Amino acid sequence: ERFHPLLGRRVLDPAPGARCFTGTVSSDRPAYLGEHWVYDAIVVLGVTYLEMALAAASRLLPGNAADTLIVEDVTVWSPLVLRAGAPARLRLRSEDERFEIHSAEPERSDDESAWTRHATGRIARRQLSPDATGQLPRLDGEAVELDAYYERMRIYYGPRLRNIRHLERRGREAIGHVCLQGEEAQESASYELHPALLDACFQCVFALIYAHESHREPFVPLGCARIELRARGVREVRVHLRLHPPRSTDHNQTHTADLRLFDMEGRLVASVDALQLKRA
Ligand SMILES: [Mg+2]
Repeated sequence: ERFHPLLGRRVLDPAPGARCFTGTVSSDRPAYLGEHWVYDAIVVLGVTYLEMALAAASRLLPGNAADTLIVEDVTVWSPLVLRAGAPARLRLRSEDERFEIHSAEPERSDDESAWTRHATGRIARRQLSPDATGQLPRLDGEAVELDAYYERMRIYYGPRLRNIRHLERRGREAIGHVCLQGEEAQESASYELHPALLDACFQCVFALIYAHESHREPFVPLGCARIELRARGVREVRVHLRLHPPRSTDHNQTHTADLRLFDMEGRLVASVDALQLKRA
């Protein structure tokens, strides 16, 4: 059995054909779980659930080390609110490649009713495609002022989650350069795709949006059509993103974006199709 900071370990499931993982987390461990806030409450980032699903795809589905890991048709349901230092049990159950993720207070977790649903979707695994993928395009865009973005966003994100080092935009497209630091970079090979690194890619989308719209009632990921992970344990990527055309030119309740992550050398690391954003 392969250790994972969020999934935990396999445990018996009550359903005959289901496979289950449970682990304990807290705002202190993984530490990035204590560094995203909404209205003075510690709120677990939705990228947490995407990493758990990829980690389950790796461990539930046999294959080659270089296989592509896939999560599809993902919906994020309730937020997970942590109280500082108080442990939460996290659970991923899967049957016939469908998964669901729940959390519970550890002392109450014997009752299925104590478990709150956070994410659902499908997992899969495919051999690495030999097809040419494409490269990071030369956008020759306008630099986005990241110091202004970070000052705006400091109410939601602490120091471990300020990992965008450069961002340039042209229309609704942008290229970001994101890099883990400190402990997160140290631990990046424990993850399929470190949540702090994928959050940084998503914040590149936010930074594009917040160059035009208000950052109050901020956009929150609600799901995505597909994520494909082609290399595991990465620490630094350049990300190409594209926002779909918005309903409004002034202020939107929703946005949709596609993203491609490339390693520093230029190979495609991950794809995200139709990330759905909605204002909280
Ligand atoms: Mg989130």
